[PDB]
Amino acid sequence: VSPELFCEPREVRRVQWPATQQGMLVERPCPKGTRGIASFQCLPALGLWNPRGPDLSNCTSPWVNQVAQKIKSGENAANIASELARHTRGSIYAGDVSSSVKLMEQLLDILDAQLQALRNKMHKRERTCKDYIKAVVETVDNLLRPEALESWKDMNATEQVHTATMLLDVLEEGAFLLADNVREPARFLAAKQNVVLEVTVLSTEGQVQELVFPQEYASESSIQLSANTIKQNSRNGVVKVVFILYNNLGLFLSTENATVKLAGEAGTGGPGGASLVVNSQVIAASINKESSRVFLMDPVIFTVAHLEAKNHFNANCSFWNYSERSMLGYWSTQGCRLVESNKTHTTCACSHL
Amino acid sequence: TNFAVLMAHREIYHH
Ligand SMILES: *[C@@H]1O[C@H](CO)[C@@H](O[C@@H]2O[C@H](CO)[C@@H](O)[C@H](O)[C@H]2NC(C)=O)[C@H](O)[C@H]1NC(C)=O
Ligand SMILES: *[C@@H]1O[C@H](CO)[C@@H](O)[C@H](O)[C@H]1NC(C)=O
Ligand SMILES: *[C@@H]1O[C@H](CO)[C@@H](O)[C@H](O)[C@H]1NC(C)=O
Ligand SMILES: *[C@@H]1O[C@H](CO)[C@@H](O)[C@H](O)[C@H]1NC(C)=O
Ligand SMILES: *[C@@H]1O[C@H](CO)[C@@H](O)[C@H](O)[C@H]1NC(C)=O
Repeated sequence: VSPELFCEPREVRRVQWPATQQGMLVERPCPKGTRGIASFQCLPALGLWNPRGPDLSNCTSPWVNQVAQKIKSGENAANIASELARHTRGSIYAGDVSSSVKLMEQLLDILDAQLQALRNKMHKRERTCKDYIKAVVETVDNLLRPEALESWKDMNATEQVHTATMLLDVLEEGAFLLADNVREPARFLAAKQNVVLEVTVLSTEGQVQELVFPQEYASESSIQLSANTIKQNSRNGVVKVVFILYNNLGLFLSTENATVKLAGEAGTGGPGGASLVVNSQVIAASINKESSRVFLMDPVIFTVAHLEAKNHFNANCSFWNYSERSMLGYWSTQGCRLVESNKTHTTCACSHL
Repeated sequence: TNFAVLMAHREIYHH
């Protein structure tokens, strides 16, 4: 009878894991300082531990429940969001990352409720929205700082995608809530180390100028909408536009099933390495409403610096196509076209939002 | 809508 393979007992992520049969998933308590259940997959056939490490996505710090309790006691959403921003400044575990994003979603719904109750009210609504937005922009900045990225990697691939997608979704939704509570003309720009957000509400009457984002920022990415596009999308004489860019988020938006077109062989830079990667920041433009899927006669144009030029090729202009229901997605090239590309930069034109 | 540029890692090296 040929041998069975087993993983060795190992301490990984400060959890002691038992000797385990190949193929088995094992559960153990989350590490000291957190609550929840951790798991670790012993790979089938190999009898080696999953090289990505244990799944700590269920492991949370005490502050997560504290914030959840503030929500129950009916505290103001903007104020709670501010506490969340503070908590994410420090050490955070994988479970804290996804909980933070879920908490921002919950807070957005609470905020929207408070806003409908104020349907001096107008300036109050605006102040409250801006307070919320500043808090979530800070929270996102905290979650994407380089020292927080290892915590994201303590979630499995699917949880990383789900969390990143929820993050993209909640920030955009929050931005459009702000757009509903400012008076034209308005421009609100918030620039941080790992995220920049702009909300602008403009009249389409008379002279309209193209929009270029960001401003006040030495950017690795920029995006623009033509004056005609703005005119063509007028609603009651106004347009509401949301722009966002993110640093490091692309790490988590998996290229599995990406619909890219390769003109050559894709390899890797190491054993078990990736052959297709997001090689730019993620940069977003939306008009009037989230997920409009509107066709643009004048395409949106964006230019990005490559994160690493060396040993990469075959730039493909893409957008994140995701389901609001499942919060999962994939990169699609549909309706996007490469305008120019060299070793260090690519310019793209996409015919839709 | 959220946009980015994907790239492949090289496989083949000559000369
Ligand atoms: C994805 O990459 C492929 C391969 O580079 C691109 O196809 C090339 O595009 C250039 C410029 O339009 C053409 O001159 C070549 O003839 C194409 N090569 C091949 C083999 O098709 C494609 O444009 C990229 N797609 C996107 C959306 O960026
Ligand atoms: C951890 O698991 C418990 C039990 O399923 C669940 O109630 C809790 O929400 C989980 N925590 C996180 C952060 O997913
Ligand atoms: C990813 O993590 C979640 C949470 O632990 C788990 O429910 C799910 O089954 C995992 N998926 C995979 C593909 O391992
Ligand atoms: C990618 O495509 C295959 C084939 O349809 C599918 O089985 C798999 O679940 C997809 N991967 C993801 C991340 O959904
Ligand atoms: C690569 O493209 C960028 C972006 O348009 C351009 O500014 C730069 O000059 C190019 N790099 C070269 C040709 O040295």
